[PDB]
Amino acid sequence: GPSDMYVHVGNLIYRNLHLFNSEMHESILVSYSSDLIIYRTNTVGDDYIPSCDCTQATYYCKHKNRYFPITVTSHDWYEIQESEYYPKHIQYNLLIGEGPCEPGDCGGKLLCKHGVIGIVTAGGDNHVAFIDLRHFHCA
Amino acid sequence: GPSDMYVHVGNLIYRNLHLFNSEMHESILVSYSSDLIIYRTNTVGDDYIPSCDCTQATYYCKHKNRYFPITVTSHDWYEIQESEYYPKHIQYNLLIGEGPCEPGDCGGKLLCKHGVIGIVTAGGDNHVAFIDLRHFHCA
Ligand SMILES: *CC(=O)[C@@H](CCSC)NC(=O)[C@@H](C)NC(=O)[C@@H](NC(=O)OCc1ccccc1)C(C)C
Ligand SMILES: *CC(=O)[C@H](CCSC)NC(=O)[C@H](C)NC(=O)[C@H](NC(=O)OCc1ccccc1)C(C)C
Ligand SMILES: [Zn+2]
Ligand SMILES: [Zn+2]
Repeated sequence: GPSDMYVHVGNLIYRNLHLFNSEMHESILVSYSSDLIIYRTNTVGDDYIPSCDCTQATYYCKHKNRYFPITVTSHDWYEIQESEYYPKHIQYNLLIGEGPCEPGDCGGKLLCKHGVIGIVTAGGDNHVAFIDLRHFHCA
Repeated sequence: GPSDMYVHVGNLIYRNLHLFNSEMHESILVSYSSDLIIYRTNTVGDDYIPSCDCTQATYYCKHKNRYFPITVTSHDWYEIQESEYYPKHIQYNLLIGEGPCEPGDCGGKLLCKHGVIGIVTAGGDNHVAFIDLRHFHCA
């Protein structure tokens, strides 16, 4: 679902870490260095995470309730500074292009021609960052 | 190294969660149910985790400072008892075979013919449990 702030492939859920409030489960994986939690759920999704290397993409902006086309660049690591909630740490496997960003936009799906490749994790003045989900998925 | 109590593949290191949870928020992956944690490091490792099948293997026992041949049984889960920390919990993605094990033996590598497939996580009456690192890796 285009407006869904999470990624759902099969029985798996890919979701921002701080967007988690729910129950502890056996299948829960957590990447503190990527603000990502992965777990299994009872329902099934139609999302698909490709094993590609695309950069010509598009993503969902929540506070505008619309999709922006975007060209992104892959970063091995990047200094993600400190906001009120969490400190200035290092986040691995990021995607970055220019685009609008405002609080409450995390989970916004980023897609290429093959499927969902990431979700909004942070942004700044006219630049937005995504978790590269391709790294946390098997071909 | 054969006596190294950790798996070190590429820029990633694999350790027991219940022993290295101090720097947890800086880790790149965590599985609370399987007692696994993964950190990044500058150095590059020689270790190799295969995507295979083997049940006939060998593992490093620190308190005897030598290797034991061992035949392991893949459990999807099993519940360990209570020591002087972490009361009787359940653990998932395990390998278990016959072999000596006393406190301080974890990280002891479990190798097959192809490479490393686990580290010691639990030990009891002539039985030692490993984490199935193959369940946490991509071919
Ligand atoms: C879900 C939520 O509320 C968002 C808010 C998005 S609005 C920006 N979560 C966040 O963690 C926000 C507060 N994070 C940040 O603003 C980053 N800022 C940042 O450096 O990103 C800009 C950037 C541009 C290009 C490459 C990398 C980053 C801070 C945590 C530093
Ligand atoms: C993994 C380690 O080496 C450390 C030593 C810490 S020393 C302060 N871990 C443990 O001691 C670990 C948490 N406890 C156990 O492994 C043992 N668990 C148990 O009773 O089950 C034994 C067993 C289970 C399944 C298969 C085979 C054996 C006890 C609690 C010491
Ligand atoms: Zn693609
Ligand atoms: Zn093998």
